[PDB]
Amino acid sequence: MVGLIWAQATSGVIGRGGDIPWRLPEDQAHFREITMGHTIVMGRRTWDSLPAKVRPLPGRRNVVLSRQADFMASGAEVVGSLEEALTSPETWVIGGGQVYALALPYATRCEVTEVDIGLPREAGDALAPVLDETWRGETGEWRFSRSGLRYRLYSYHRS
Ligand SMILES: NC(=O)C1=CN([C@@H]2O[C@H](COP(=O)(O)OP(=O)(O)OC[C@H]3O[C@@H](n4cnc5c(N)ncnc54)[C@H](OP(=O)(O)O)[C@@H]3O)[C@@H](O)[C@H]2O)C=CC1
Ligand SMILES: Cc1c(C(=O)O)cnn1-c1ccccc1
Ligand SMILES: Cc1c(C(=O)O)cnn1-c1ccccc1
Ligand SMILES: [Co+2]
Repeated sequence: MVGLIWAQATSGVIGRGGDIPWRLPEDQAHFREITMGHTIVMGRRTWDSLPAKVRPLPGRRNVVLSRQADFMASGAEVVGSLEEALTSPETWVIGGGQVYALALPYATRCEVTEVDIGLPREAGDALAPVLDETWRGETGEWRFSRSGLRYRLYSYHRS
C-alpha cells in the first residue's frame, strides 16, 4: 500500500518558502497516528523542513529522496529513486509537492486535510497533486482547530 498524506489550503497550496503557512496541532496528531510504525517517504526539501529535534520522525522508517548521491540525513535512508522506498507493506508519502506528484501513480490512498485558509497561489509554492477520475473520495465534517482555522479530512481511495 502506498498512501499520500498532506494538508492544503483551499487553493491547493501545501508549502511556501520551504515551510507551511499554518500549524494545526490536531493535524500533526492525525499525521502521527496515520504514519506511526510505517515507512515515511519525503523529498529532501521536506527533510530539511523538519526541525533537527524531531528528526527522524520517531517510530517510523524515515526515507529521503534525493538526487544527491552523498546527501547525509542522520537517521534516515537517502535513496535516489522512489522505487527503492516501497519495500514495506504500508508506505506513506509525506511530501513535498514534487514527491507527491512523483508518487501518485503508486498511490491508492490520499489522506487530505483541507485547511479553510484563503491562500492565493504564488510563484514558488509547493502544490497538492491533482487527483483524476479514478479517485473516490469521502469527506469529513468541517472541524475547528484551536489555531482558529477550520479543517476537514478528505479520504481518497482507488483500487
Ligand atoms: N502541507 C503539507 O502537508 C506538507 C507540506 N510540505 C511543504 O512542501 C514544501 C517542499 O516540497 P518541494 O519544495 O516540492 O520539495 P520536496 O520536499 O518534494 O523534495 C524535493 C527534492 O526531492 C528530490 N527529488 C525530487 N524528485 C526526485 C526524483 N525524481 N529522483 C530523486 N530525487 C528527487 C530532490 O532532492 P535533491 O534536491 O537533494 O536532489 C528535490 O530537490 C515545503 O514548503 C514543505 O514545508 C511538506 C510536507 C507536508
Ligand atoms: C508540521 C505539519 C503539520 C502541521 O503543523 O499542521 C501538518 N503536517 N506537518 C508535517 C510537515 C512535514 C512533514 C510531515 C508533516
Ligand atoms: C510531524 C511532526 C511530528 C510527528 O509526526 O511525530 C513530530 N513533530 N512534527 C513536526 C514536524 C515539523 C514541524 C513541527 C512538528
Ligand atoms: Co497504521
